[PDB]
Amino acid sequence: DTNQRESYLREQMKAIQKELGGEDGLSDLEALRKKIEEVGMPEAVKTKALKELDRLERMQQGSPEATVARTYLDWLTEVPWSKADPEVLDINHTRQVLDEDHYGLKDVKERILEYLAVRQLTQGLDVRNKAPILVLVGPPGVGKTSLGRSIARSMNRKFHRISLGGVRDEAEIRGHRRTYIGAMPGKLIHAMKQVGVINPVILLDEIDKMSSDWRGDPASAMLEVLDPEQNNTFTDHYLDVPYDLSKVFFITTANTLQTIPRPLLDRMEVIEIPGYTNMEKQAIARQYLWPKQVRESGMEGRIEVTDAAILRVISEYTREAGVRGLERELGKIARKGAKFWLEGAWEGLRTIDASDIPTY
Amino acid sequence: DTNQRESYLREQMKAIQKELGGEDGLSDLEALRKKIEEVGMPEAVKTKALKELDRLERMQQGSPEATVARTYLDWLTEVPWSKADPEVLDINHTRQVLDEDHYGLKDVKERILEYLAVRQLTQGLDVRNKAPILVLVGPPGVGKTSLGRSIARSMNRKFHRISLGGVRDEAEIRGHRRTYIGAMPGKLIHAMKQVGVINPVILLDEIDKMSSDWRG
Amino acid sequence: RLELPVIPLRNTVILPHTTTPVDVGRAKSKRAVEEAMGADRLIFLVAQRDPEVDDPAPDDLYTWGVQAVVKQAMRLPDGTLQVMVEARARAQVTDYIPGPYLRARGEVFSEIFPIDEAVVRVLVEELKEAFEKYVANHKSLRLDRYQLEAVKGTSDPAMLADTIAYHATWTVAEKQEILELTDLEARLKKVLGLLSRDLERFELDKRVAQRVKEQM
Amino acid sequence: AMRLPDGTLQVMVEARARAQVTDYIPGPYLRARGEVFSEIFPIDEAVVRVLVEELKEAFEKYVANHKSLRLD
Ligand SMILES: Nc1ncnc2c1ncn2[C@@H]1O[C@H](COP(=O)(O)OP(=O)(O)OP(O)(O)=S)[C@@H](O)[C@H]1O
Repeated sequence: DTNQRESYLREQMKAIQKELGGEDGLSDLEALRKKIEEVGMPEAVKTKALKELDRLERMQQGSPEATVARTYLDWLTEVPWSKADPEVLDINHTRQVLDEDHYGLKDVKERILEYLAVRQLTQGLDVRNKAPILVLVGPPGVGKTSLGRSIARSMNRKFHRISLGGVRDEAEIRGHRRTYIGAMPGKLIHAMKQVGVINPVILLDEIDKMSSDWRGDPASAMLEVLDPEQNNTFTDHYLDVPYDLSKVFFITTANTLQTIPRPLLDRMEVIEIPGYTNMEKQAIARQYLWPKQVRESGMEGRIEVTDAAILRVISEYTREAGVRGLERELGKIARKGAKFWLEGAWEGLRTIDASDIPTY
Repeated sequence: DTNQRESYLREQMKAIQKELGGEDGLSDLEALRKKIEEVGMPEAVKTKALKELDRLERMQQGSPEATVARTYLDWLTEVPWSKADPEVLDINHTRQVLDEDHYGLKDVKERILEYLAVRQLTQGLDVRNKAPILVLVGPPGVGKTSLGRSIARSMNRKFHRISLGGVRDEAEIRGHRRTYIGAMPGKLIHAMKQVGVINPVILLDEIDKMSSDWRG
Repeated sequence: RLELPVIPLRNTVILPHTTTPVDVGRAKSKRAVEEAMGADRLIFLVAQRDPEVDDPAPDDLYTWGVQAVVKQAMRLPDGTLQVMVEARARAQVTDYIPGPYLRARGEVFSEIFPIDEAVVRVLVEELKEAFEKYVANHKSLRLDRYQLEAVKGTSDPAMLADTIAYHATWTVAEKQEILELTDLEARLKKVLGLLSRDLERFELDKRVAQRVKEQM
Repeated sequence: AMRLPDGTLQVMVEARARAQVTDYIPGPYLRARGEVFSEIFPIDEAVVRVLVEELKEAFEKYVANHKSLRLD
C-alpha cells in the first residue's frame, strides 16, 4: 500500500493537472513552450529554446541546474522578439518639440536635427549605416538626459537610460555563462528587458566612466554593441545566439572627450553641450523649473518669487554650471514656502521679494 | 463556476493530501488555499494564487516546487494588501512629539518640518512624491533611529528597522522565482510581511557601509 | 397545521410530494407519532439540523415545517417506526414550543401560483429536460432511474419542482434556501443552477480522468 | 368614483388630451388653463401601422425576456 498508494498519489498530483489552476502554465512549462512559439523569434534562438526546454522537464526538484535553465528560458522568452514601435518619419515634429519644451538649447538643437534628418534619409531604414550614433559631451546636469527623452518623444518611441558608469568588467555587460542560481546577463539585456519593444531609443549614460582591471574588458562589449554593422551580431555570455540591434537607437552621453576608450572614440558624432547662461537659466527657472517646484510641492497659485530674487538665487545659491543646483535651491524655497504657508496662510497668494531670502 | 470547480479541486485534493508520500508540503496546500480563492485580497492575489495551484501538486526533499508554492502563498497573503493604518496628518503634533522624545538641536526639526509641510501638500487625486528621501548623516551614537521612531509615532505608523550595511547582492534584497525552497526573499518584503498594513515608515541604517563584493 | 406534533427528520429535509421513507427511532419522536395518529393522519414535519442530537431540542429545529398526509403507516419491532408520508407543501414555523415531545404551529401552505404561468410551464419543461440529462449522464455517480420515473406525469408545477429537487443529491443548506423560496420560478432557477454546477464538476471529474491516462 | 373606507377618494378615469398651461391661478385649490384638445391624428397610416406592429413585437420580446422578473 505504501508503494502503490503513493504511486496513485503521483497519479493524482499529475492527473488533476491543477485543472482550472493548471489551465495557466499547463503543468509547469508547457505555457513557456507556448510562449516560445508565440513570440516571433529568430530560428537559432528557437532551436536553442526547444533544445534546452528538452533539457527541462527533467525532475526540477533536486536540480538547481534545471532552475537556472528555466531562468534562461524565461530570459529567452521575456526578451522582446518582433515587437516594434511606431515612429515619426519627419524632422518637423522634433523641431516643434525641441523648440517647445527645452528652450531651444541655444543653437545646438539644429545640430541634432541634422543627425535625426540624416538618419531618416537612410533608405529602407536598413541595417548598414556606417554612421555615428550621436554622443553628447558636457558638464553634468545640463538637460542632456531630458534632451534624449525629448528626442524620443519626438520619435514617439520610448526613451530608456542605463547608468553604465562605474562598471569594472565585462561580466555584467555580457553576463556570464550559466553555472548556478543567480546567473545574470549584462545590464543592456536588463535594459531592453524592461523595454517591451525591439526598437527602443536607448541613451548610454557614462561610457567614459567605465573601469577596467579584472574579469574581462567590457570595452569589447561596448564596441560590439557600438557599431551598427556589429551590434546586429551581438551575442552574450548569458545568452547564446547573437542579438539583432539594428532597429535599436543608441543616443549616448559622457562627460569627458579624453577618457572614452579609443575603439569607442572613432565613428562617433561629437556634440559639445553648452550650459544656459545666468539669464538663460533665469528664463528656465521662470517657466520650466520653479513652476515644476510649485507643481510637485503642491502650491499652484499660492506662491511667487520676483525674478530679481531668482537672479539673487543663481548669483548666490548655485555656482554649478548646470541647473541641478538651482533645482535644489528652488526645491528648498518650495519646502520653506510649504512650511511658512502651513504655519497659517497669511496671504491667498504669497510674495517673495529679494529681501527675505535668508528667511525662506 | 471557476471558483466552485476550483473549490471542488480544493475538496478532492484536501481529501487526497492527507496521506501524501510528499510530506514536507505537510498537506498544507489546501490548508493554505483558504486564502487562495476564499481570499478577501485583490485580483493580483487571485491570479497569483491561480498560478499557485499550478505550483501545487508537486513533491519535495531538496528543491520542492510545492513547498515554495505554500511559502510564496504565505508571503503574498501575509504581506498586507489594501490594508492601511489610519495615519494622522498633523505637523504641530510632530512639534510636540519631537519636543517630548528628544532634547534636540532644534535645527533638524525645521528640516523635517520642511519635508512634512511638503507632505501636507500631496495632491493630484493621489499621493505621488518626486521629492527627496531624507538622508541622515552623523555619528552612529546620536539618536537617529530615535528621531525616526518619533516621526513614525507622530504619524501613527509602524516603525521598523532593516539595515543595509549587511546586503552584498540583489538576492538578500531581491528574490528568487518561486520554484525551490531555500530561495529566501529580501529585506523589504521581510519587513513588509512583518507589518500588517501596507504603509510603514522605514528608516534605512548606514547606506554608505555597503559594497559590491560579488557579481552585481 | 397548528399545534400538530413535530417529528425531526432524518439527516435531510424531506421535500413535499415525494414518496419518501421517514425513520422514527427515538422514543421522543415515537410519542409525537402516537399523538400524530390522533391528528387525522396529518403531521407538521419540522426537521432538525444535520448533527442529530439524540433527543429533539427546541432550538435545533428548522424554520419551515411541512404538512404531510400519511398514505400508510407500518410499525416495525426493530426499534424504528418507518412511516410512509406523502407531504403537501411547506409552511412557516412561528416559534418553538419545548418538549419532549416538541410542538410547533404553522399556517396555510406557502406554495403559491403567481401570474405569467406560460413562463412557469416553459421553466418546468426546461428543468424537466435538464434533470433528465442530469439523470442520464450521472450513471457513474449513482443517479437512479425510479427517481426519473416518479417525476413524469405531474399536474402541479410544485409536484415536479419539489420531486426533482429531492431526487438530486446536494447539501441541506441549498435545500433550506429552496424551501425559503416560496416563488414558483425562483426555486426552478435555483435547481437549474445547482444542476449546472453538478454537471460542471462532473465535467471536471472527466477532465482529471483524461489526464489520468495522459500522465500514467 | 367612490369613497374608500380608509379616507381615500378613488376614481377611475381615462385621459382625454394634452394641453399647455398659460397662466397659473394662485391656490389652494390649484387651477389650470389650456385647450380642450391638442392631440394630433394619424396621417399616412401605413408607416404608423408598421410602427405599431414593430412596437408590438418589441414589447412581446421585452415581456419574453423575463425569467424571474415576471410581468402580467
Ligand atoms: N535647456 C535646459 N538646460 C538645462 N536644464 C534644463 C533645460 N531645460 C530644462 N532643464 C531642466 O533640467 C532639469 C533636469 O535636467 P538636468 O538636471 O539639466 O540634466 P539631466 O538631463 O537631468 O542630466 P544630464 O544633463 O544628462 S547630466 C529639469 O529640472 C529641467 O527643468
